[PDB]
Amino acid sequence: TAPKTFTHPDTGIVFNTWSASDSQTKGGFTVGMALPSNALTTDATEFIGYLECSSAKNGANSGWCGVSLRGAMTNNLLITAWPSDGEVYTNLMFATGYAMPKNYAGDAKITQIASSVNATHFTLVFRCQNCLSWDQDGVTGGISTSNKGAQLGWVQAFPSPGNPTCPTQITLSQHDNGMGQWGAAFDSNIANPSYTAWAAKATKTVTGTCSGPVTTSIAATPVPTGVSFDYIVVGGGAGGIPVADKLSESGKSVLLIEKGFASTGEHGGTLKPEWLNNTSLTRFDVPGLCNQIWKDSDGIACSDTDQMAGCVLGGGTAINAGLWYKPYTKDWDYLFPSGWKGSDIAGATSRALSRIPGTTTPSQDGKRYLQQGFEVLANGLKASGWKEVDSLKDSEQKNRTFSHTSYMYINGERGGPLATYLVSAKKRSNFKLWLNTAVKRVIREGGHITGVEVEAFRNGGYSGIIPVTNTTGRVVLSAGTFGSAKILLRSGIGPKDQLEVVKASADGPTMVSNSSWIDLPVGHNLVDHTNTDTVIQHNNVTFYDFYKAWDNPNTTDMNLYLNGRSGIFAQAAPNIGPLFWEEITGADGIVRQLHWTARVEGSFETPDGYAMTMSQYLGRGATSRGRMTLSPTLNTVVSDLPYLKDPNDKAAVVQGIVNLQKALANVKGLTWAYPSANQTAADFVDKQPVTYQSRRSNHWMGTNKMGTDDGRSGGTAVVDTNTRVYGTDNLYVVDASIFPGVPTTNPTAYIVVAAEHAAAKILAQPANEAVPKWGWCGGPTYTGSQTCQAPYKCEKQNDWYWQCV
Ligand SMILES: Cc1cc2nc3c(=O)[nH]c(=O)nc-3n(C[C@H](O)[C@H](O)[C@H](O)COP(=O)(O)OP(=O)(O)OC[C@H]3O[C@@H](n4cnc5c(N)ncnc54)[C@H](O)[C@@H]3O)c2cc1C
Ligand code: HEM
Ligand SMILES: *[C@@H]1O[C@H](CO)[C@@H](O)[C@H](O)[C@H]1NC(C)=O
Ligand SMILES: *[C@@H]1O[C@H](CO)[C@@H](O)[C@H](O)[C@H]1NC(C)=O
Ligand SMILES: *[C@@H]1O[C@H](CO)[C@@H](O)[C@H](O)[C@H]1NC(C)=O
Ligand SMILES: *[C@@H]1O[C@H](CO)[C@@H](O)[C@H](O)[C@H]1NC(C)=O
Ligand SMILES: *[C@@H]1O[C@H](CO)[C@@H](O)[C@H](O)[C@H]1NC(C)=O
Ligand SMILES: *[C@@H]1O[C@H](CO)[C@@H](O)[C@H](O)[C@H]1NC(C)=O
Ligand SMILES: *[C@@H]1O[C@H](CO)[C@@H](O)[C@H](O)[C@H]1NC(C)=O
Ligand SMILES: *[C@H]1O[C@H](CO)[C@@H](O)[C@H](O)[C@@H]1O
Ligand SMILES: *[C@H]1O[C@H](CO)[C@@H](O)[C@H](O)[C@@H]1O
Ligand SMILES: [Mg+2]
Ligand SMILES: [Mg+2]
Ligand SMILES: [Mg+2]
Ligand SMILES: [Pt+2]
Ligand SMILES: [Pt+2]
Ligand SMILES: [Pt+2]
Ligand SMILES: [Pt+2]
Ligand SMILES: [Pt+2]
Ligand SMILES: [Pt+2]
Ligand SMILES: [Pt+2]
Ligand SMILES: [Pt+2]
Ligand SMILES: [Pt+2]
Ligand SMILES: [Pt+2]
Ligand SMILES: [Pt+2]
Ligand SMILES: [Pt+2]
Repeated sequence: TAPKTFTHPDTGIVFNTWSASDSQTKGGFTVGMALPSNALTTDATEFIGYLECSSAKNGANSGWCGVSLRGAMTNNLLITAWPSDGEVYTNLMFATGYAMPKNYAGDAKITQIASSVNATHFTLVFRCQNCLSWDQDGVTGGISTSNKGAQLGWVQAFPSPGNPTCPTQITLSQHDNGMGQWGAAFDSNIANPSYTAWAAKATKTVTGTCSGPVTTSIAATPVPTGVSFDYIVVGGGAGGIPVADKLSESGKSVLLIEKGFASTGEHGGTLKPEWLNNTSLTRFDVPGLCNQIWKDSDGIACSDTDQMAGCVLGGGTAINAGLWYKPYTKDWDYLFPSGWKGSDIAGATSRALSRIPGTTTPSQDGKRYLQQGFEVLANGLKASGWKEVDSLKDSEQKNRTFSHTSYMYINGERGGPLATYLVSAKKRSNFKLWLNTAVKRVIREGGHITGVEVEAFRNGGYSGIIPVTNTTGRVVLSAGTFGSAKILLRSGIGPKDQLEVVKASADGPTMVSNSSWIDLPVGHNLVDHTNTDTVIQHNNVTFYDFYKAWDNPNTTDMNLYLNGRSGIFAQAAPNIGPLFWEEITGADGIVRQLHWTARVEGSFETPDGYAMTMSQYLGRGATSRGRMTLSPTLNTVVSDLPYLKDPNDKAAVVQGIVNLQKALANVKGLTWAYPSANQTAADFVDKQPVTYQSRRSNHWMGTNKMGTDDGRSGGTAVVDTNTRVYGTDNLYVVDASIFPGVPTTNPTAYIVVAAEHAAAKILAQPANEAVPKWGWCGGPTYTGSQTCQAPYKCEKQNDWYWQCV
């Protein structure tokens, strides 16, 4: 009621002010008025206002202020204020009821003088012309300044307005932070001779912009207090899912964090073509729909990499063709160290094949479809003396061999880890699943990981830090070849220059200190199958589209799938003809594996129908390696290609094609589109560019290589034979990134088998125990526990020695 006098320090203007108490609102609220010289006698039509308002939390630019001029919200002119960008915006509103007020169409105008914004308050000094009398529709109101005083209402809110930069279009909910009104009465200072000079300082103006609605926000859930896990696995995928289940059989608490959203039907996925609406099936569930990922991939695939990777539950297993194979045991013999050889891995290979047996006849009616294309090549090959084997039992015949396509499917829908391992895991109470949640890095005190930092990627997901239960807790990185290498780098584990790139980013202030960095060759030894395409034609080739089966599917086949789980839709797009294999000895005395897959599709210039493309995959035995690195904002890039470096790698690719022509030489009516018949094989291979767009197989591997040679000693291995990161207590990597090289076939089978094997070694490892005072807690050769008994701290003594002190 009684006015406080307040002189503005900046502009020099004297206000009458009225404030609210600390109970009425928090952060505080103050109004002020400045009137003309004659104002205490005759009614003034204008005034100079002052607003000091509050931002409590949401606290940078947020909240809004209001004033009602005869004080009730209704049938009076409202003035509404709020910060955005660091400026202050206002709007003149008029409310009839106690719903959201409209814009005031009338002669009232606000022009600014001075403004302030900071973490506590936002200030405004403005000038209101023609604001003391109003009309809207049929409503007359006003206040007489000679009374002497006025009724004033006020409000304050916690959230900032929607469309906060476009005043005409703003969106509000009811005022949170407080409300009330005064009996405010005037005195000496509200009428000043200096007034008309004060109102010429109204020159200032603010720039609004409309631009439409906003998609940016991502509201998140903060991480539960007093919760921890025995194992935390990062990412659902070929490695992630199977390892999380097998850990969860132990009874220990397991959490699985995944950046993606729900993928298949069973797990709550919604993405479908318009003709799957009336079922629970989803585009990831139908095999014949699997190639649409090359047409519309948005939000399905990772934005932080220059390559194709699924960010969805099941990762690669959700977007791939589903090809499944009993692993060739020689691949383990050649690639892996001891404990991972063919004989050690035999146990876990049967366990994986029991949960996911795979099938050569995905259709549940019992036989195959559009096999005429398959037939041409199949018979043409045994004519040159090749041998049909079943790729699901004697896996040992990879030389001059073909087989029927073999999938991971179960009941004619996409099979694999999502349909088996992740179901039997969800049934358990210890198991928990978090989606739409990105892991930024692991948190660690020295070589011991305490917990992991998460950031909500999409809405459902979580922000903040989850701990592992202490001293025993373990983290497993399953986030894929590029994803896992990235997490390590951001965790201060990797080559120096890459860590510097991280330190120089927006991650840097919060990043681990470099006193604790671990030098490992993360990102080195990048490797991929080397893919090369050839094209043939025959009149026997039956083409099926599959791309417009999205929109306008064949009705006999749609009804055949939906009703019976049969028809062409139960096998992979595109229709995948025979798989065949050849091993080749080079002049360097290495045997390089070839893996051919044939699908009935057109390639570079050869139109679809009559056409079969034959993709050669250069596998195990290839010597060439690349490297992965980080962009300045921490995108993963392939800066060194692993394709056709060694001249003997290229020799084998060329050989393969020659041998294939000789073996298809006697077949009726067989064209060769590529290489065209005027062209030699070597000439063709050489015209193919060696570039990841031309030659990549999407089988990326090896960026944290497993080996017995510690990286910190100038060896090549990031993780040891138990899949644990050198220099660490609790930190493991289970996924394609540990493979020292590519296997014969498509890697998903090899990865799940490998996840089975690792979860057994991990579990077999003795519990971790804190190091006593004076004990050895670290340095470049140290393999033991990295954490001290409390209060004691790990401290560095030499350049080579850390002890608990
Ligand atoms: C286009 C394509 C086609 C393929 N076709 C075949 C095929 O026909 N046959 C075959 O056998 N294999 C195929 N694969 C290859 C095979 O799927 C991959 O090698 C396999 O998926 C590797 O599994 P992974 O667990 O190592 O990584 P992924 O399977 O990619 O799983 C990684 C998971 O971790 C999650 N993640 C990543 N970053 C984070 C983060 N920081 N925080 C939390 N979670 C994160 C990802 O979202 C993803 O879900 C294909 C792959 C692709 C990309
Ligand atoms: C959509 C946003 C808004 C909603 C839902 C809203 C709703 C309300 C409701 C329901 C009441 C009191 C209930 C009652 O009297 O029974 C109220 C009171 C009030 N409102 Fe509004 N309001 C909104 C925006 C504003 C604006 C823009 C102003 C003025 C700047 C404002 C100023 C007031 C004041 C001063 C009071 C207390 C005095 C009174 O009862 O009139 N509100 N608000
Ligand atoms: C923010 O501004 C308000 C008034 O405009 C002032 O009271 C407060 O001290 C300022 N905050 C800081 C941190 O200076
Ligand atoms: C399928 O569902 C989507 C989801 O809203 C809808 O947009 C589409 O029209 C539906 N198609 C039908 C019912 O044929
Ligand atoms: C082409 O198809 C016909 C029947 O459709 C078959 O008799 C013939 O053997 C096929 N050609 C080859 C090369 O298999
Ligand atoms: C693969 O088969 C070819 C042809 O029979 C033969 O020349 C080659 O030595 C074989 N390689 C191996 C490793 O058996
Ligand atoms: C660690 O960082 C500081 C600057 O942040 C730098 O001066 C120091 O040399 C770094 N340590 C090493 C070993 O380079
Ligand atoms: C749809 O597929 C069936 C085979 O199941 C075929 O007989 C029919 O002709 C196809 N329809 C069209 C329009 O091609
Ligand atoms: C587990 O945590 C507490 C507090 O964080 C610590 O004092 C205790 O020593 C830790 N466990 C062991 C075995 O030291
Ligand atoms: C985290 O918080 C969100 C709200 O933004 C919830 O919708 C979600 O269920 C999760 O618990
Ligand atoms: C973290 O805060 C939660 C609030 O949900 C409590 O339940 C818990 O005891 C801890 O203080
Ligand atoms: Mg309130
Ligand atoms: Mg494939
Ligand atoms: Mg770049
Ligand atoms: Pt006076
Ligand atoms: Pt505007
Ligand atoms: Pt929980
Ligand atoms: Pt869609
Ligand atoms: Pt060998
Ligand atoms: Pt469930
Ligand atoms: Pt913590
Ligand atoms: Pt149906
Ligand atoms: Pt080379
Ligand atoms: Pt591609
Ligand atoms: Pt074991
Ligand atoms: Pt070290």
